[PDB]
Amino acid sequence: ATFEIVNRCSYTVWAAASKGDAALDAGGRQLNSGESWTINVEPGTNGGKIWARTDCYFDDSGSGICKTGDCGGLLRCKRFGRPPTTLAEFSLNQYGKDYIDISNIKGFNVPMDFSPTTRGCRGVRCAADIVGQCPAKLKAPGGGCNDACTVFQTSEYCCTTGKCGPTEYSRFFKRLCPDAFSYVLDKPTTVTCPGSSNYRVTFCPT
Repeated sequence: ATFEIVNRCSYTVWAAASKGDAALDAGGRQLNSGESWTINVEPGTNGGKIWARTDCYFDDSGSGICKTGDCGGLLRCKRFGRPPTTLAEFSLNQYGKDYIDISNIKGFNVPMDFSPTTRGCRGVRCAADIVGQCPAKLKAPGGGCNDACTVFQTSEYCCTTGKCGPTEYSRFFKRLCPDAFSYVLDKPTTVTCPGSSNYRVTFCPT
């Protein structure tokens, strides 16, 4: 499948794409304001994620640090990024269907639209100013709004027992972005698309 990743933000972001144990395509790239990056994702990929990283510094070897979404200090991510990270999530060619969603389960750093470029399904978006409205205890110094599991590490926020309910903190994310996952057992906002669709991820869509 083809993913076009577009940075419509006024600031530079460093895009990342991984399935947890391996990079997707090159795994990461700098995107200046307005730049687009097209990647190819193998059919059948399960558990892929795309996210943005902010305020990164890398040397010529591709090693460095980012203030949000850092993936072990690499430009080309092999692993998932450190919260807070707005997440575009996808599983492709799962019994004939693609499944896509946006998640705030690992916090929020950059607004995002995740839409198909082929026919047969709708897109999803979380573009509210979650960082500006972020509750005081969830504000990340480096930027962004952490999820409550990352901050407090309780069984209820992290849903460790498989049983958990919504919380004051999850409800904040859900109020501003109803179409993104706000906690592990949230009512699914997953979108079902035809198998082998193509997609565009836009940062700062508005």
